[PDB]
Amino acid sequence: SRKESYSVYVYKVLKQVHPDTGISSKAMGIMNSFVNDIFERIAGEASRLAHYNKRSTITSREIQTAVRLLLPGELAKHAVSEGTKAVTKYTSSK
Amino acid sequence: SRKESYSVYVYKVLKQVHPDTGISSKAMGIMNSFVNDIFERIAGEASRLAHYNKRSTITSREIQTAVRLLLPGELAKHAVSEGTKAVTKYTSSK
Amino acid sequence: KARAKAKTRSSRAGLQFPVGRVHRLLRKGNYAERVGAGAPVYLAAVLEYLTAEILELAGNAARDNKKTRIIPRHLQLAIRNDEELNKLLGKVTIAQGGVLPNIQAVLLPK
Amino acid sequence: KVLRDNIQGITKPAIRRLARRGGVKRISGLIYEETRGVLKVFLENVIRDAVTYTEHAKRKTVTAMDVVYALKRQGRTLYGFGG
Amino acid sequence: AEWAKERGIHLEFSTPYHPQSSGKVERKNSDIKRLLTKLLVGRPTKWYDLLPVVQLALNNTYSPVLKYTPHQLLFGIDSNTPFANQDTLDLTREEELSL
DNA sequence: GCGAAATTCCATGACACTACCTTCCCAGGAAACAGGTTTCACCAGCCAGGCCTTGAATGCAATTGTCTTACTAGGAATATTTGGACTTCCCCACCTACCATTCAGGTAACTTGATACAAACACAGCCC
DNA sequence: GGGCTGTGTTTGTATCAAGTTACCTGAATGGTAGGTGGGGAAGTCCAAATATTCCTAGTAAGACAATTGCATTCAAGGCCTGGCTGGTGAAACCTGTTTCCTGGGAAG
DNA sequence: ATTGTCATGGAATTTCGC
DNA sequence: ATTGTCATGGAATTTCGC
Ligand SMILES: [Mg+2]
Repeated sequence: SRKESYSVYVYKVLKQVHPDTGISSKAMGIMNSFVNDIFERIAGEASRLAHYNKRSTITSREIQTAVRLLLPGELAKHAVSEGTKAVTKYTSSK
Repeated sequence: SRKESYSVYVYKVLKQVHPDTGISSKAMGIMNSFVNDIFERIAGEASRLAHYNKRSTITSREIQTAVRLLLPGELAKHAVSEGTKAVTKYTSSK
Repeated sequence: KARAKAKTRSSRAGLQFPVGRVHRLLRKGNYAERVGAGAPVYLAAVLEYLTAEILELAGNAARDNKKTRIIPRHLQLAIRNDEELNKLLGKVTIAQGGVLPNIQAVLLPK
Repeated sequence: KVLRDNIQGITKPAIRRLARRGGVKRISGLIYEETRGVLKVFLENVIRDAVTYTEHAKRKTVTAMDVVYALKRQGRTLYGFGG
Repeated sequence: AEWAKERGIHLEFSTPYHPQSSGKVERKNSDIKRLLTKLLVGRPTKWYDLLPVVQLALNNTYSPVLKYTPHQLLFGIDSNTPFANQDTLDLTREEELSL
């Protein structure tokens, strides 16, 4: 049937910073399974952040704390500020 | 307010195999926090067993597999058979 | 009007750890949406076997050092004396315990 | 509040006494500048993970379950204080 | 209130659950959200850029039933704005204060 | 005709899918905590002397590393044969959602009870 | 032969916990109705495991050569131990303040 | 190829008594 | 110990031309 994936959304990032670059099949699955794992670390730490503060709600604040825990040092400085651009751009729209 | 605990249910096990034995306050909290941790290992592996087999249901089969993973060797032989007694006794009742 | 005698589900299975309290910690912990009626029974038994097996071993070390009550040193020492109990808690620090008595038998005096 | 020279608070016998609990007979004099380094690495990976919990609930006090939640994150569980 | 007693501010509060009591501010908030609405058509709402515009675009809108600028009724003469009156430049400022 | 009583009139407002969210208040108490004083005892810092462990220099012995050859088995390609995971369709029992009822537990209090710690004198085990 | 530190045995009280309960509410149970989820039985197709040979590559082995590893001796440095001094850490005391701490409440 | 409304209390109105 | 409001387009109104 249908296997959902993140394979298509890699070519929309691979062709942003290296537009003359292909990527193999068996290397797609790593960047596929990199996403699904780094998804449920951030979600599965934001999930356990909901119980620790007695709320049933995953806000966009709780994903920010569950990225300042998993990412160390200098990735935790960029991937926070690479999200709050994509939210402030999002909320000024619609 | 109310802090739920497993402290009372230790005296109902401490006075089963050592009926002439007390237990201190700061040693209760270890056997308190032993329970809450060994709770969410078994639940939090039975939880992730629900997604791996695409069911929304925690059965009493899934707790049995999430005890044969966390407990090693000879504890995994007893704590399985110390549960299926307490289920077969339970289901023949009611 | 009145109703029947409320028989607790911990007494209907022969356990000591509750099943009423475990069954609301499988529906307020977001583990899944449906929780079977037999699952907090089966889980309160496995919480009850492993609570004995430490305190069985924690009773002996209290007795072997002439103590009435079990202080955490005994819980420190009941764990890591048993092999298979240690492999469960291999990553786990127990507070206020110290370690087992151990010398590598090379540091013995000459 | 600022109080410096307190990585030097881990004194010379109190690293030797920790060495004796590990089962160590003879030590060098250059572990003392190694232990204080490996210790402050371990507290810059717990307090950095503890404060992000306490800031998240907008608390000003890093409470007892916070540190246990930080040690839950690294895979070194601490019993006895809750959590 | 403890800051307000320093300045000589007489605080005045409306009757509760009665937004009609605060008169003009509920009107100009229907002006600010009809100026910033009109500027921001067809773009992302970056309205923090357009706030120095609003207290210069609304403050030089003629009251169409009073026929004056907010600038003239506050100060007395226009600043260097587009389409500013020269009809007051035929007068003396030392005497048009009491005009 | 006035008053009392029985009646018709009409101006109006609220119903439209609703909860959160923010900031300040209140509050009681308590949480300890951050702040600070106080004192005594102890643990850390100091320095040197003796000895033991480490490092180095070494000679040598076998261990190990390389070369070469006969070869065994691994892999691949094949056909096929066989063993099953998941998609499929349907029904029932089981979990849930609910209220009322009641029981049990947690807090809390007053008492009791029991053990561990601190101290002192002596004993035993191991080492110089 | 002697000595030192660890160890043990006995007592008293303070503290900690064990005890029993009072209530009161929270939660835990009982009885039910409903739907849904899952469990079960099936089938075509699917993926892996096998029986085969064939060839080839590297595995296995026998020989040899030289370095390394080991064991000893040498030389001294570094560290352990202890006799000493004192500066701080901790325990006991007091509190005001600050923060929380859910919880309730008002208002836009 | 669609559209307010209608319960509700002063208050005005009518009945009507003799 | 407080209270609507005011921009805005038909539409009515006034000016006024000669
Ligand atoms: Mg407002």
